[PDB]
Order: sequence, then C-alpha cells, then structure tokens
Amino acid sequence: SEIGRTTDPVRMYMREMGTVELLTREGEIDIAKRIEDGINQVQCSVAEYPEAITYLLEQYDRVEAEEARLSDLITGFVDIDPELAREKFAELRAQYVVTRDTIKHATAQEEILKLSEVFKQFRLVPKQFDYLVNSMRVMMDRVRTQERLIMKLCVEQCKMPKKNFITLFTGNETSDTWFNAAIAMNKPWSEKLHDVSEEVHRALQKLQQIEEETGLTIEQVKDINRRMSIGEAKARRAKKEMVEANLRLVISIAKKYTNRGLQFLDLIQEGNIGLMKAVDKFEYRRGYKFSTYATWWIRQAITRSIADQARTIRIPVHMIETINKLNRISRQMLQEMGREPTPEELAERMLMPEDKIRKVLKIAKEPISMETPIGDDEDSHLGDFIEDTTLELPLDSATTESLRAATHDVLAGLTAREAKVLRMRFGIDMNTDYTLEEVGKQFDVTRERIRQIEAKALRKLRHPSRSEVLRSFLDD
Amino acid sequence: RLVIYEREAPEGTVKDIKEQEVYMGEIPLMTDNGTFVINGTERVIVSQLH
Amino acid sequence: GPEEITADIPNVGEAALSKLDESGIVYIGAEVTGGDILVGKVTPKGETQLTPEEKLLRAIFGEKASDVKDSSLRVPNGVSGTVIDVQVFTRDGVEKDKRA
Amino acid sequence: KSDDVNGRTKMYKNIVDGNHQMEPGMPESFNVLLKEIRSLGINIELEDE
Amino acid sequence: GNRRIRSVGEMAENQFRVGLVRVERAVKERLSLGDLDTLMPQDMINAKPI
DNA sequence: GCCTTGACCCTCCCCTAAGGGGAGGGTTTAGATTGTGTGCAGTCTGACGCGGCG
Repeated sequence: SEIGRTTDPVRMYMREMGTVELLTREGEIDIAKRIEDGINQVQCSVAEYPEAITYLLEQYDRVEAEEARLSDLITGFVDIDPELAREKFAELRAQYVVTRDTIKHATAQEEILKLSEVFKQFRLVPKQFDYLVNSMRVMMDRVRTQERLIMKLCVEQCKMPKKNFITLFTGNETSDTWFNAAIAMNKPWSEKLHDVSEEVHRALQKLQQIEEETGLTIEQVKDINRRMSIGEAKARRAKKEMVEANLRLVISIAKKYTNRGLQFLDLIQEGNIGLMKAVDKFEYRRGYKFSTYATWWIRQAITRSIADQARTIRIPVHMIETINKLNRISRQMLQEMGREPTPEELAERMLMPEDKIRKVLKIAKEPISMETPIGDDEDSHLGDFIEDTTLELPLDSATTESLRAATHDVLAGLTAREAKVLRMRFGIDMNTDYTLEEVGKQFDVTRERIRQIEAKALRKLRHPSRSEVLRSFLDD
Repeated sequence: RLVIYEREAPEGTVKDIKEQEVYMGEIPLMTDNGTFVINGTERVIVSQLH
Repeated sequence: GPEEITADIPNVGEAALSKLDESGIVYIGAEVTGGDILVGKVTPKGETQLTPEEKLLRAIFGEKASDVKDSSLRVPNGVSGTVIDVQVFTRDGVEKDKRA
Repeated sequence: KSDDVNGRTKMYKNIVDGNHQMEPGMPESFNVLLKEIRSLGINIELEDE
Repeated sequence: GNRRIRSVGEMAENQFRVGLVRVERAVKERLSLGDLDTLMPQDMINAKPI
C-alpha cells in the first residue's frame, strides 16, 4: 500500500483516481439509463401530488395563448413540434380530471397509479421539473418542521420519550384523539406538555388548512417524498459513477493547458466541474459516446477558468480573446515575414484600428514579483528600489506649517469680521469652506455684502505691507 | 519537409512532400572580436569549467 | 494624457531654459552642470486639491495653478560636462519635432 | 532617522526651528512585523498597561 | 583531465536544442490531428519558443 | 463707510431622436479522444526524533 509515502496531492489524486476503471460504449449507456430511471422514479413519485400537475397544466394553457412556449416546458416525448403535445396534454388532463373526483378507500389507488405511469411519458425541461421537486421539498419541509416542532415543545417541557408517542398519532390527523392517550399513563412527563395542550393547537390545526390543501394523508405525502428521495439518490449515485469513470478524460484534456497561469490540479478541478455539467447534460439516445459531448464542457470549464483566474489583474473574456487572436496573427506574420510585425501592419491584417491594437498590446502584461533579484543577486530585490510616492517631503510639511503661521499672522492683521469671513470663505482652521450665502446667513447678512467684505479684505492683503511674507510662498 | 505517408502499405510510401523554409528564431551573431550585442550592449559569454 | 517634450516649463525661469532649443532639448556643445535642464518635459496632472491656506494664497495674488508638472531631464548633481550627442527616437504616429 | 514616519517629519521641523529634540514613536517596520505575524494564525499584541 | 571547458558555441547549441525539443512536442502534437493534408510546415512551427 | 437690490453672469449637470458602438457578462458547442512530466545535484556539520534490532 502506498498510503503515507508521498506528499504530492497530484500523486494522491491520480492514485485514488485510477482505482475506477473506464466504461465501455455499453457501460455509459446503462449508467445513463440508470440516471434516467432515477429521474423517472422521482417524476412518478411527484405525480402522486396533484398541484404540481395543476401548475404544469397552467403552464400549458399559458403556452396555448403564448405567454410562453412549450419548447421551454418539455424537451420531447418518449414512447419538439407543438402538435403531439396537444394530444398528450389532452389525454393527461382527461386523466387528472377523472382522478380528481374518485376518492373511495381502496379504489383511490388505481387512478393515482395509472396517472403516475401516464405522466411518466413527459420528459420535461430541467427547469420545470426542478421547480416541481423543489416546490414539493418546501411543502414537505414546512410540514416536517411543524411536525418536529410538535416534539420541539415536548422537549421544551421535560424528559422526552417519543418511542411510543407515535402509537396512534398515525392516522387520526384531525384532532387530539392521539393527544389524550398520553396523559392516560399519568407518568410525570405526561403532565408537562398537557398544560401546553392549548398552545400546540395552531401547529396541528395549521394542518387544518394543509390537509385540505394537499388532499392526501400525512404519511402518503411523506412516503411519496421518501420515494422521491430514493429516486434522486439512485440518479445521484449513477451520476457519481459516470463522473468517477471519466476523470481520466479530464486529465487528458487538462494536460494541454498546463502552463497558462493555472496549476495542473486547478485545471483538473475546473475540468471536473465541467465534466459534472456534461454528465448532467448528456443524452445517450443520440448514439454518440460520452467523450464526444463531455470534451466540450471540460474544455469550456478549463478555458473559462483560465480566462477568469490565471492573471493577477483580471482581463475580461472578450479582451482575453482579442489578445489570443492578436497573438496568433502575430505568429502567422512572424512566420510569413521572418520579422516581428509592427502594430501598423498588425492592424491591417487584423480588422482593427491601430490605436486599439496599441492598447491591446499594452493591456496584456503580468506583474513582476517584487522579490525579483535585481542584478540576479540574492541581496537586492526589485522591492528595494520602489519608492513611496505618496509621502510628503519634510520641506513641504515645514512649508505648509510656515504658510499656516504666515496666514495666521496676516489674518490677525485684519478686522475680526473680515478675518472671520475670510477664514470662513476658505477652509482656514475649519473643516469645510463656505459659500457667500452660508457666511451671510450666519451673519444674517446678504450674499453680496459678504462678497464685498471678502473682496475688500483681499485688496487689503494685496498691499505689500501685508503681502511680503506670503509672496515668498509663490514660485515662477 | 512535411512528408505524408499513406495509410496501408508494407512500405508506407509517400503521398506527397510539402517542402518549404520556416523561420525559427534569430541567432545572436558574434562580432569580429568575440562579443555579442544583446539589447544594444556588448556582452561576453564566459567559458565554463565544469 | 501624453507627456510633452517642450521648452515651456512651469516654475522655471528664462535663465534655466537658456541652452534649450525651440523643441526643449539642449544644444550640442552646451557646457552644462548639475541641475541644468537637458530635455524639458512636462507631465499632465490634475486634482491639485489645494490646502485652504494656499487656496487663500492664490486668491490674494491671483496666480493660476499649473495643469502640468515639470518632469524634465536634468544633469545629475555634481556632474558637469559637455553635450556631445543627442538622439531622438520617435514612435510611429507621433509627429517629429523640429529637433528630430 | 529611518522608520518613524510621524517622528521624522517632526524631527525635521524641530531641526529647522533650532530645537534639537526628538519625539520618537514606533518604527513602521515593527507595525509591519506585527501585521505579518497576525497574517499567520498568531495573535501578537502590545500589552498597553 | 576531469574538468572540461564548455564555451559559447556549445552552451548556445544546448539551449537551441532545448528550444528545439520545446517546439518538437508541439509539432508531434499537431501532426496527430487530422488537418494533415492542407497545412504547410510553417503552420506547425512556432518560432517564439526557439 | 455698512447694507440691500435687482439684474446679470459663470460653470456644471442633465436632457433632447433614434439608435451606434462597445464593454462585460452569460449560455452552449453531440464523430472520438480517458494517468503529468519537469528537473537537479561538487554543503558540511551539528543536532533532534524515530524505526528497528537486541
């Protein structure tokens, strides 16, 4: 056994990946058949709940007047043109209505099963079928969460036996007939929850609407949903066997992308995501091999992840493709001319203007490491030569402080009103500068008078008696 | 010379040959005095005792 | 915007532009010393974000702020030589000045 | 002289004012060190009592 | 007698052979594709690795 | 001089009709393909922790 011998996650992955053998042309077909039988079982278990079929026939009468098209409702039929769907929808509606009234109780299990097997014929688009199964999951999980809030409160009270709290709770479904039997033992635990016997009502009386909103029994709903779970675990275990058998295909494709910015296991994992999508989308009834379809999705995922995350500064996919196209045009022009082309002629063989190609050539460059050795030494690196350009020079800070002092000096040599409106008009020793109207309203004076005051104060400061300190803070 | 053999023969004889001149790289030339001008500056490739 | 080789440099007197030709490049044969401008160049800048004190300073003396900053090539300090050669390499699509 | 960023401009202004006194703070590379040890899973901290 | 001189004309040849195998893998990869009857040799030669 | 007043004036931002141009983002793509692929190294010397033998 090779366990504990290597550190490489590539070797560990290849080691655990090679323990699944490749499928034949026949192995892919019956794995795909297992997937489609799992999904068919999920659908025939969905058919027991009626409102999903009601929503689907709502969708069809919306297709009738074209609020939508049935090309988005069904992908085809198995025993898309819109005339056969009329036949199948009519025969399905004639089944749903003939099931709706027949309620009894042994007779009620003939029509539901034949409607299930006649609803099996519709191979829906994934969106509608997923909507139906998620709708049923929400119905069953809210019903289930009040089902276990029934026991949530029973744990809120005291010690919790529910080994035999389930004895006659099954089947009554209308009232507290099962609830009265709990105090019939008169053990202390059977005390507690009973004084909460009123507060429990709106849980199991909210059942009062839902058993009138679903039509079928609590365990009937729960068990068609557990049959849905069995069907989807069959379809999910069969999808896992098709992904696990085809990981060599992903490595086979991913080895051709190995040095474009992403590492080999990164490419393998992105291609594995593409392969899982391919398994979800594959159709074996087209007669093609799984490799033929799956290569498209694996290559899509790998190239998309290279466009997404191979670069520090991310370039969008449209510019990534412009760069790739420019590069292969440059390769052709370098081969056919023996000389690296200039952007002028590189813009004439391409369809693009020259100023567009110049920025495309300036746009595709990867950052240098600041641990790059300069001089190819190991003592001085590129980061040692890069300067903080946001630092204020200490002579500039000292000039700023001297200028604050000088304007403080000249503003002390003005009237208190003029120095105030001139410290307020500008942001001097305030956090914000003000407009003529704000300075005026603070003084309860007009805008134009404040303009006059500040213009006069500026004219005073223009005189060389008050200006020779400040004129030193100017340049050529 | 791209020489194409056909599929099935005990000899594998040629369908055709497409022979032409490809440009693979430029080789830096040594000057009359044993130096190379590389990115404008004269360089010396020191010999190696290995 | 593009940087511009020019003899029209802000905050630099006519004395420091004495040995630059009309293209802003030093003459060949010019005896220069440290700090002398060899090639005059200005970089376009913006958003000067004036401090309130220097904002008042420019309100009193009415001096506009430069939209460009002096980015010239100067002689290194302590170095005093003679300009013996000037080469101008211009890109295709850029217009050659009188010196080029 | 090297890393105290606020203290070195104060020192320049103090030299220009004829006051040869320093107000030294923390070197900036010690703050870089503290932030780089915390970028490991390690809580390094100045006990400010 | 155990230490040997390797000079520019040999080190350059070794690096050229390195570039030649870097292009050889891509030429062997391109020939495995079925585009084989319409391409010239200068379409499968990439001068940039060399 | 202090203070209003009515008339002007500035820049800046958003709007016009009928789309053009482009950036940046999604999606699928069905002959068949099913395990990467590089080096490199002329260090020595302590010193510590551990499988494995006794």
